[PDB]
Amino acid sequence: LLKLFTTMELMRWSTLVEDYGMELRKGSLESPATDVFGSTEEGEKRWKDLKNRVVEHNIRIMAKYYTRITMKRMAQLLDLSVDESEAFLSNLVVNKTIFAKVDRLAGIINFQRPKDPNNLLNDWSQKLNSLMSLVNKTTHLIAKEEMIHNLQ
Amino acid sequence: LMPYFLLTQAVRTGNLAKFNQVLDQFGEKFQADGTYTLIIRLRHNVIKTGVRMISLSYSRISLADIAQKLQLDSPEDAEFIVAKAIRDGVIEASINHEKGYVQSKEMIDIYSTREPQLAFHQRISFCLDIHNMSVKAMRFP
Amino acid sequence: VIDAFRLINANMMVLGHEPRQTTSNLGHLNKPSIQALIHGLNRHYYSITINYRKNELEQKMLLNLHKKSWMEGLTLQDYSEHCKHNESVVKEMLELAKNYNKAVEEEDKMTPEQLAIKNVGKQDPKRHLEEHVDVLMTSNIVQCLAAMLDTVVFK
Amino acid sequence: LREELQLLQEQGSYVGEVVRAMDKKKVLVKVHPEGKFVVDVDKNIDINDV
Amino acid sequence: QAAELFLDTVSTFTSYELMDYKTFVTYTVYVSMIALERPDLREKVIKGAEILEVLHSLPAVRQYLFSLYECRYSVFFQSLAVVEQEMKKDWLFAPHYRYYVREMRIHAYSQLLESYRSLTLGYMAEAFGVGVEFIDQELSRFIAAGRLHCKIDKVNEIVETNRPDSKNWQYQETIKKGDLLLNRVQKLSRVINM
Amino acid sequence: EFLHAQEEVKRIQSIPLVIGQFLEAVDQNTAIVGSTTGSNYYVRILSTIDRELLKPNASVALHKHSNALVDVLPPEADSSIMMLTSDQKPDVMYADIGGMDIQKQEVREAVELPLTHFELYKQIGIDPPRGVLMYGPPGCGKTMLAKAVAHHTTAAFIRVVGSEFVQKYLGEGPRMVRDVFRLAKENAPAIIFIDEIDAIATKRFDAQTGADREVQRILLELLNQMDGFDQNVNVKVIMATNRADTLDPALLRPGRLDRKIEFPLPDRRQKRLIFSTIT
Amino acid sequence: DKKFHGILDQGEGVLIIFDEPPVDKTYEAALETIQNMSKVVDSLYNKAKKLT
Amino acid sequence: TRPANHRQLTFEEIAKSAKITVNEVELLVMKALSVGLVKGSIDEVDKRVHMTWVQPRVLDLQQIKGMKDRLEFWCTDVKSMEMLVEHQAHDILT
Amino acid sequence: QIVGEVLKQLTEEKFIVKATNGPRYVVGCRRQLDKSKLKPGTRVALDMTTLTIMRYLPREVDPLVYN
Amino acid sequence: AVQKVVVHPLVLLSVVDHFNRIGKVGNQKRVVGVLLGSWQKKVLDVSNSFAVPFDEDDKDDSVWFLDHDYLENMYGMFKKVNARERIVGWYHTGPKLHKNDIAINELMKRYCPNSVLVIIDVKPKDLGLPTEAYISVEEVHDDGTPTSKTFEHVTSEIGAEEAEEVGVEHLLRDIKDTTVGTLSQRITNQVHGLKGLNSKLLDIRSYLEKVATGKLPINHQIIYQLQDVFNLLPDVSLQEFVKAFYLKTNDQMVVVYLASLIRSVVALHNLINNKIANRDAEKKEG
Ligand SMILES: Nc1ncnc2c1ncn2[C@@H]1O[C@H](COP(=O)(O)OP(=O)(O)O)[C@@H](O)[C@H]1O
Repeated sequence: LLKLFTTMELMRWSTLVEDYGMELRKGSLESPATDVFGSTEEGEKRWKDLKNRVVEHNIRIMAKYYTRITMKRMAQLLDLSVDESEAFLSNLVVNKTIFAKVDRLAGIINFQRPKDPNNLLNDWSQKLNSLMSLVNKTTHLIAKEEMIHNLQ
Repeated sequence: LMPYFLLTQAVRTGNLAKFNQVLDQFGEKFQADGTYTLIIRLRHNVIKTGVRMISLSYSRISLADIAQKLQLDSPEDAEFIVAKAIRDGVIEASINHEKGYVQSKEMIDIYSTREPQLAFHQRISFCLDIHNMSVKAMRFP
Repeated sequence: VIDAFRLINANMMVLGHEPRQTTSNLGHLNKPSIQALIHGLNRHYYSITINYRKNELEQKMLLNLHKKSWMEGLTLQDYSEHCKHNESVVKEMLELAKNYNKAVEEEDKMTPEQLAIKNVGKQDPKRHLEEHVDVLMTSNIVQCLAAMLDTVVFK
Repeated sequence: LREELQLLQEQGSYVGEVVRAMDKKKVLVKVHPEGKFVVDVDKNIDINDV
Repeated sequence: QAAELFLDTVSTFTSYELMDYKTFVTYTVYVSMIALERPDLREKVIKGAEILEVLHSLPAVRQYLFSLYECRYSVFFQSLAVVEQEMKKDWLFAPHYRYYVREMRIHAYSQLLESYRSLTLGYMAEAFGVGVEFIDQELSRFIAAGRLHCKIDKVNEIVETNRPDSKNWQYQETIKKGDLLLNRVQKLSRVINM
Repeated sequence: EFLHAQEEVKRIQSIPLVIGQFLEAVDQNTAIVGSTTGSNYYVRILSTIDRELLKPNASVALHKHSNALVDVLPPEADSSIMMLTSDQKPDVMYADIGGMDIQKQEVREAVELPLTHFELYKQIGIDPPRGVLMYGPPGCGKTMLAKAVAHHTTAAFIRVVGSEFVQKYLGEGPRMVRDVFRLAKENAPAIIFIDEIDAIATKRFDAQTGADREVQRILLELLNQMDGFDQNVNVKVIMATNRADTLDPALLRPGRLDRKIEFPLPDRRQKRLIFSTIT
Repeated sequence: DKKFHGILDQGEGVLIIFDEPPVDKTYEAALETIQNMSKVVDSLYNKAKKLT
Repeated sequence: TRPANHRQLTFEEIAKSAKITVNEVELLVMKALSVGLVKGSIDEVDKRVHMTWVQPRVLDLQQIKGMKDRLEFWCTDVKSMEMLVEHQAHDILT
Repeated sequence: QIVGEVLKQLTEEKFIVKATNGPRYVVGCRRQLDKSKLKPGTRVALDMTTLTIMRYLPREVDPLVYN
Repeated sequence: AVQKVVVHPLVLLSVVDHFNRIGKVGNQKRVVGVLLGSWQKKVLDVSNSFAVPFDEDDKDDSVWFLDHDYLENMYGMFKKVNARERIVGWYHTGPKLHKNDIAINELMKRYCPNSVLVIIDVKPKDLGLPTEAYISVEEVHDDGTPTSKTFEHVTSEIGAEEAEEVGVEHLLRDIKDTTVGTLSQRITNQVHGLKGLNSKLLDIRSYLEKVATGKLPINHQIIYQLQDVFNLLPDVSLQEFVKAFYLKTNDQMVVVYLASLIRSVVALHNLINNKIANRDAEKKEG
């Protein structure tokens, strides 16, 4: 849980099946684990469910980190080929979980909404006002520390 | 203006003999007006005008095609004409001695939205001269 | 309103009344209210003149320090509400377009002042004057100049 | 106009329906909130102007 | 203006004035075809029940009207030539070289190459009739005329359109009107001070 | 300096306003207004606001302590609620009604004026009807004709509700009649629909009991407004009553309201038709 | 029918889909203002008062 | 050291800075975003990393000359542009 | 605070609040409150002197007979 | 513990007058009293002031006296006449703060738990600062630093007291510190904004220079933590202007078409009307 919950780590299930997959073979009791994944038919169905689940998890964590990632690298990270990776990307976008736009002939993706110039200059002005407030606070701080330091 | 209309049509088309005939017919008034030297200058710059219009029309037009269109019948003469147009700067048609490539346009840049306001903000200058004329022309008695 | 007066005894009225003394100063801007006039006060003796101790070291301190806007003139605000504000400005000045239209076809040949007095419309030429268009222009150019000044500062 | 606003702060004027114009510059009037308010006459209008 | 005041299907007589109600409808169809291309024209004229009835009465008229509406140029051009021939047999032939077929196909070509960027000449020719050279010369002539916002890559025989964005095209319209009104205000400055 | 002074004197406050309805602009720089608590007094009109929104009998805004003309509130329906623009909304279209006709031909006659035909009222020389009273019981709905028709030909529809109107706002009753009449005049496709007249609004056989004089004055102002309409536009007015006997002759007389329609009981054949239509 | 926002690039055999910004209606509104505030006034007024 | 002066943190620049391989760049920049070192956009077509820092630390006060120089550069630019706009505005301010 | 009802919201800044006993005023709204909390036709409290919205209150009716 | 304080334009002049009236015989330059007010929503405000004569000696800054009975009676009277008013802090003039402030805070905090200090510059009007606020924090100077006093400045902004606008307008009635004359007033706004920016940033540059020289103790532990982000924030990239080449330039050009042209056209209309009137008068006078 500590590994797979947070901090957006690369959930390569091929690595996980041995790094944290010991519950399948032998653990403390491994009985719920054998019920879930150690089964044959429903077990393999739940194995595939882990596989895709981690695929969407990797896609989601990549969404908040990488703006444009090349198709080969994304497919390698998803442990699938180009067509399978684009199919799962489509499966996410039709669910509206991610804001993704892809050039299929170029095979290049983008996750950032086109910034309208109105709010672009608005955040620019907010940055300006943050800088102005920082100037005010720094001025007061340095002037007062100057007073305390020339109290000699 | 009827012969002037035919002159405009000849300028657009690129033909020579028809407007030469009409000049030989009714060019005496042009001489009286004093534009007959300019008249012949247009007669031989009809190809330049047609080249400008066809360059505005086309993106990558063949030099052979433009020569055929404007009755040049010569690839080298077509190349020279497009060279002369680009050095005159009337059009943006360039030369690639491979086949006659010409660049296309681009989306709007920093100054492409500002050149109208830059060339038009004399509106307030007109307003101020109008107000000063009023100040001069508001005598009470 | 800070109006100060004095109560008088019965003798001031039986002597030469209006206890206002012989000078031309308390007659300056001396407009007692109707209720003050109908009451004895502000009518018994006089109305006192008011003055404010606008001494320096005090008034300069107030004007310099209290009404304080000192680094607040650097605001940029290019389009925080200004895209829709410009939409609204265009709609208002389209209403002005209709108004100035209406005026130019009114434009009667009978000394148009005669038409205008009886057909006031409070249009762009008459009441929605060039001052409002100047306000719009000043807003636009102020945002423009702030943005451009900070753009050239951005080095 | 600002002084007019300050006068309107005291309601400005009061609407009165004139009835009886007495000789001593006096008109009874009727005011909708209350009614008759016997009062003097203005300077711009004579007793007969009522 | 003719369309805006002429769609009104309130005839003073059942069949009079303009020689028929059918002739009235043919005038309406011609005027609308000159008027626009294909916006909610479906909800403006196509929705017209009397319109659909009279197109049932006139199959060929219904034929070219539906051909334009469906944007099927293969039948559209033949039907449009038939329309021009019919207008020839009509005294209302004032647009003899401007707005019989050239304006309608200007609208049609705008409609076609818009939502397109680089449609090949050879394939747009067979999707729009035959004679690749005929379509090429028509495109060249109309681009010279001014409409059909596009350019022709002759060395590769491609139709590279240049559709301005909403901002770009409207910007262009504003600068054109600014030119016209600067001309106007200069004329008015001439009017003053004389 | 003078530009500074001009742009400085243009402050006019005007944030904390109050509402007291205007009577009329007698002249420029003079006026007469009636506050919400009455107290009709003559005021001074500033030049900032004028005829552009200074319509005769519309509710306006006044300064908190100065009662001076500052602004005129454009909306009129929500001043006292009493329903609003039931237009642009198909609730029950027309033929979907189960009551078939009852008559409904006099009601299509009443919609002729909303259905343009004001031009055809002239030329032909006819005088189209203006007031349509329906003195029927709740049978036929008596409002399925006004919820419809208003949508059959797109036109504004107002519930008015007579029972609500008779209340403490009897002094503001005239003003709200003016406001709703103005809302109707604003939209020539509009029909006023008044409900529950019989039992409360101006019964003529039981003597005036207290606030009954207020109701009679309100009805008098309604008559004044319907007479000032005087076929100026194509809006229409229809009252719906269970019994017209107690109604005042002033509305009942021809020249103000003419068409009396009775909407009877389900009419067993028509009742079966209604059952089929609803089911 | 403007139900989609793209351009069919047949030469590349694709369709470039573009997100159209519609907040640019200020442009068209301003053009309408220019038209109906200048045409209706200048020509009429200064053709009526040709002599001044 | 570079206030967005060099805002193109390409793969080769990252290799010069960290002597790290290409596949480890992804994990390194991920952990950088997680901790708070760089919060900018991470591309891979050009491998450009945008530069925003929100976790300041010791800046080697012996090397405060660099930030002093950048601050005085900003001062000179601001004052120069103020004087330039004053030159353009004498027609109102004089 | 005096008790009134939201006769009309008018706009985001100015609102029409009618006292239960006559006068209605064009007032501002409480800073902490929002229009979603104010709403039309809901009981509110105006400032006694400055005449601005201070708090909005729920209302109740009671038949109080044979309950 | 308070998030921030907001100073009213209601106590500053009162403090200045108290300084003036009690400095007639007390030339210690040290005016010490209490500022009363209210703290409600992490925003502290001052509504009343009081001054007490106060004498200092430079010997360890422990020589002083006050009238605590009279001050407490004042506070009781003020609370009786207005219950919401409470002592929000204590104020001392002489921005060069001495060492008795800790003792004064320790003694007066029985009236206010989050005891704060307020400095009023009666004579100085440096740029626009009327007063400064000070919060007492002695909970360890820093993670790896020795013990210190460390009185920090809680952020202060001049508030907007009600009903004082009438009085201040009547008082000044000469400068009109409002947006009147919009264009020129905003020009002045830009002017003194640039003045303040240049002065403050020059002060920051001087502080950096003096830290580099090392003549003064270096409070780097907050200085770089607050200024590194300021410096590195990417407001220098111009490719966002490339993306927004029509940032507002469309609005600039529509304003050129529709404000300058509209002014020119209305001025032209006025001029041609005046010309017609003058020509008709000249022709028909006789
Ligand atoms: N198709 C229909 N035909 C007739 N009446 C209907 C139909 N559909 C609904 N109604 C009923 O008509 C009723 C209108 O009654 P109401 O307006 O109270 O009567 P009145 O107008 O006399 O006061 C509604 O309550 C509704 O249930």
